[PDB]
Amino acid sequence: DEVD
Amino acid sequence: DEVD
Amino acid sequence: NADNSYKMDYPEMGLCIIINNKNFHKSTGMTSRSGTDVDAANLRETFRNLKYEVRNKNDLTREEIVELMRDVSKEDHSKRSSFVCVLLSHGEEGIIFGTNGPVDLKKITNFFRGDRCRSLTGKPKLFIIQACRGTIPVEADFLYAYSTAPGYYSWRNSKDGSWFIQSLCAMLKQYADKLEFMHILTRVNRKVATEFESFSFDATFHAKKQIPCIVSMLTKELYFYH
Amino acid sequence: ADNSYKMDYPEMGLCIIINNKNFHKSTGMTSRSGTDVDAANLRETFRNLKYEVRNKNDLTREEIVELMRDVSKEDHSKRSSFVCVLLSHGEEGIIFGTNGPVDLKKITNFFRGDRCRSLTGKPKLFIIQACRGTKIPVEADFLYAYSTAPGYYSWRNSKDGSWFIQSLCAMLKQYADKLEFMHILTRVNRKVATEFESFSFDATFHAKKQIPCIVSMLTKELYFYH
Ligand SMILES: [Cl-]
Ligand SMILES: [Cl-]
Repeated sequence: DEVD
Repeated sequence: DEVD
Repeated sequence: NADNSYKMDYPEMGLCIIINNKNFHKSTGMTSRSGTDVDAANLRETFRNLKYEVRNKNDLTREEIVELMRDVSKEDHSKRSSFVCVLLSHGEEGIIFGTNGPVDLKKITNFFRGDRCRSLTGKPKLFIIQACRGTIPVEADFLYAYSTAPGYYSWRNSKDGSWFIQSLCAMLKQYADKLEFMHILTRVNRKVATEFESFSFDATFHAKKQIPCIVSMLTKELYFYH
Repeated sequence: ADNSYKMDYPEMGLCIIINNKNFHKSTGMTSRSGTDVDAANLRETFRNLKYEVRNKNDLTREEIVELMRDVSKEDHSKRSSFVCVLLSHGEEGIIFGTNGPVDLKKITNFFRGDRCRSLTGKPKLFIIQACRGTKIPVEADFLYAYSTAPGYYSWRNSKDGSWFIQSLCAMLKQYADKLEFMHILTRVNRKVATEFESFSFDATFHAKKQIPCIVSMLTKELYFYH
C-alpha cells in the first residue's frame, strides 16, 4: 500500500 | 435578494 | 435491505437542529438576514412532517453553537435513525457565523465523527448549510447539502427565504415519500439553477445565478420512509 | 422526463484517462505502482459502457492542460456526456503532471457551460484518484467523484490498483445497467470504507481507512443507458  |  | 439502504425504522427518525442566525453583533459588520425566519419555519414544518424532532435555535453566538453541538452529540441517539443539522447564517468557505463571529464548520461536525458519537455510528448525519462559501473512516455517513458551490455566493430573498431552503423544502414535501435523498437533492440543484436569478442594486450581486453542491460521504441509500 | 439526462445521443461520449505513473525526480514524487492496473480496468469498464476511451500516459503539466484544452474544443454535439479520469499524485485542488502540479480548476474550467457549448446541459464527470492533503450557473452539470474526503490521503496497492478505482470499476460492472450513478457511487463509498485498511511500515500511513467523497452539481439523474 502506498499513498497518492 | 441579498447574499449570505 | 439494511445492506444497501440505511435502517430508518428505529423508534425515532431523529433530531433536526435548526440554527437560525438573523441578527449579528455590530463588531462583525454583518447585515441582518431578512428572509431567514421564513426558511426556519419552512424547515420546521417540512421536517415535522418527516417525523423529525425539530429544535429551533435563534441568534446563537459562536460559543453557543459549539456548546449546542457538543451537548447534542452527548445525547443517547440509540433509538434514532439519523441526525439532521441545518445552519442558516452568513458564511465563508468552511466557516459559519455565530452572531458574534465565525466558527470553523469542522468544529461543529467533529462531535459527530464515528468514533466520537457512538450512538450515531453507521447512521446518516446530514448537514444542510445555507451560507456563502467565498474564499470505520472518520467522515463516513456524513452528507453536506451546501446551498452553493465552493467559492460562490448564496442568495436569500427577504420575502420568500433563501433560494436553496425554499427549493429543498418544496422538493422534500413533493418527493420524500418516494425518492432517495440524493435524487431529491438533485431536483433541488435543478430548481435553484433554473428558477432563480438575483435582483440587487449592487451590481456585484445582481443578475446572478446559483447552483447548490451535494457532498456525500454516505455509505447507503437514504429514504425518509420505511 | 426532465428528470434524467438525455443519454440517447449517437455516442455516450469521451472518457479521457490520464494515467501518471512516472515522475521527474525534481518533483520528489515516487512511481505509482498499481496505477496501470487501474488504467486497464477503467479502459475496459468504460468501453463496456460504450465510451470512446483515450488512455494517455505520463503527461507533463503542460500536456495535461493542452490535452484538456484540445478536448474541450472538439465538437461534442453528438455525445451524451464527458468523462475524465485522473490518476496521479495530488493535494487539495491539485493534480500532478509528471513535472509538477496543475490546479484542477484550470482543467475543469475548459468545460464550463459558457466555454464548451456542445457540452452545455450535459453531465461532465471528473473522477479523481489522488490525495487531497490541505443562462446557467457555470458549475452546473459537473460531478467530481473524489477517491477520498477533503484533507485526506488516498491509497493505492501496487498489485491490485487503487482502492477507489478498483471499487468503482467493480460497481460499474455490477450496477451500471440498473442503478443511477449517485447510487452506484454510494456503493463505491461503502465498499472502499468497509473492505480496505492500509498496511505500511510508516506508522503515519498504517492501519488507516478511507472514504470517497461524491461532489455533485448535477441537475438530473444519470443512467449509463437509455
Ligand atoms: Cl425573516
Ligand atoms: Cl502499475
